[PDB]
Amino acid sequence: KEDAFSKLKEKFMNE
Amino acid sequence: SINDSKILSLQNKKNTLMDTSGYNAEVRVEGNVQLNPIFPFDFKLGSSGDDRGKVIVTQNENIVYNAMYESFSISFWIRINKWVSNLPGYTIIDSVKNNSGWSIGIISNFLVFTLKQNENSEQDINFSYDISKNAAGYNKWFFVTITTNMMGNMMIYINGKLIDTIKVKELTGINFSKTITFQMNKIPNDNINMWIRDFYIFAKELDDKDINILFNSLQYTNVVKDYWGNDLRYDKEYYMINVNYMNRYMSKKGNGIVFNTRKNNNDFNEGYKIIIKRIRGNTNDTRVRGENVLYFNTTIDNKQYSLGMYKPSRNLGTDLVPLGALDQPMDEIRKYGSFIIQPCNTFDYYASQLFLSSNATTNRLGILSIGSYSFKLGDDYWFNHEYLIPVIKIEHYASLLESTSTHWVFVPAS
Repeated sequence: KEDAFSKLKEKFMNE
Repeated sequence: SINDSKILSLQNKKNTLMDTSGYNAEVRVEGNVQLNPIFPFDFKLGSSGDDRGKVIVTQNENIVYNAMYESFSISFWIRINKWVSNLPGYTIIDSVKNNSGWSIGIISNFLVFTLKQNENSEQDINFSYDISKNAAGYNKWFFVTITTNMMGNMMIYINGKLIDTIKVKELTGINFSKTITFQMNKIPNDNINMWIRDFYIFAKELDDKDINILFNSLQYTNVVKDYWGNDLRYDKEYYMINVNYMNRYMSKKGNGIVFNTRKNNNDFNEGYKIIIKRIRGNTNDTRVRGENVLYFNTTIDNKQYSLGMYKPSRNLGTDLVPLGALDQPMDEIRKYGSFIIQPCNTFDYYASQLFLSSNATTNRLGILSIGSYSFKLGDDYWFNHEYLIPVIKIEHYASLLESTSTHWVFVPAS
């Protein structure tokens, strides 16, 4: 679940 | 129980309208009366033609009044279409004989209950719907409950909520008519339909506690409802609208879904439509229920897209991900476009809340809200533009649980 949030931030948010 | 005081129970049973209270009132049906073969098993009346429809309910014997003191309560589910704010006068449920009894009617945005003692003595009470919140007409199912005490107050409830209370002063008693006529009759000073189901009469005054129990017991609250109060269905075109933005329709620019201001409130028929698709659920009968995992399809320019997350040209804020229209396969829909639905009904509207699903499971990662954000979509290049978009707040969203910006309704296209 915590990995799910970081995965979404990695994919759908700018760096 | 409150059913001990129930003296009439008009219900469609085996494709036949009849009294199920035990008192066996005669129920005669004439003209164009259509019975629904599925829940809520309603009956439909019209207002045009000589063959418009007429249900005569003759209460059998005096038995029915044998447990009555000075109190009675009437309750029923009802839907009217198209209930415009400038509607002419209509008597819809009449139970008056020799200028004595009671009568329910509709005029403008008012539903009026009139209680007649005689030629010279009558008191009425009403519910007037909010015109600003129902610009396209009050065309949704609502539960009426009317309670009357001759030595007390005359009260009216809508969807379990008390609307008005008037003290019975002018009236001393009421000699009731044994006949109740359901028929849409124009009052002496475009066509409308009326649906009714579960018309009950009780031989006592129901309190708020009993009215709310009755209200909820006659519903399947787990079944999500459309904007008019009908059962929400999979594989059917709806207009997806946010409660806070009723004058906005759904459009598209690039990957993003964007909300534009609608032309008028004649109807909701404008913009792109969605189709709800099932992934998980305990039942499989086409109806959408709470805790179902689902996704949304939308047809745009002869191509179907699915609603799913996408990376915006620049960040919109902490823990925010925009919801766009994407042409992608099922594996991607399960990962980034699946939602867990949850019914969310209030007095004003039948709505729902949608939570972001983790791999098409019942585990929640966020909630679907709406908001305006400045970024680039489609052929935008030089400047950022404010776009009203559907947006998912992930991880931290307890404050948005209570916000009406997460309440989504579905208006059937038909």
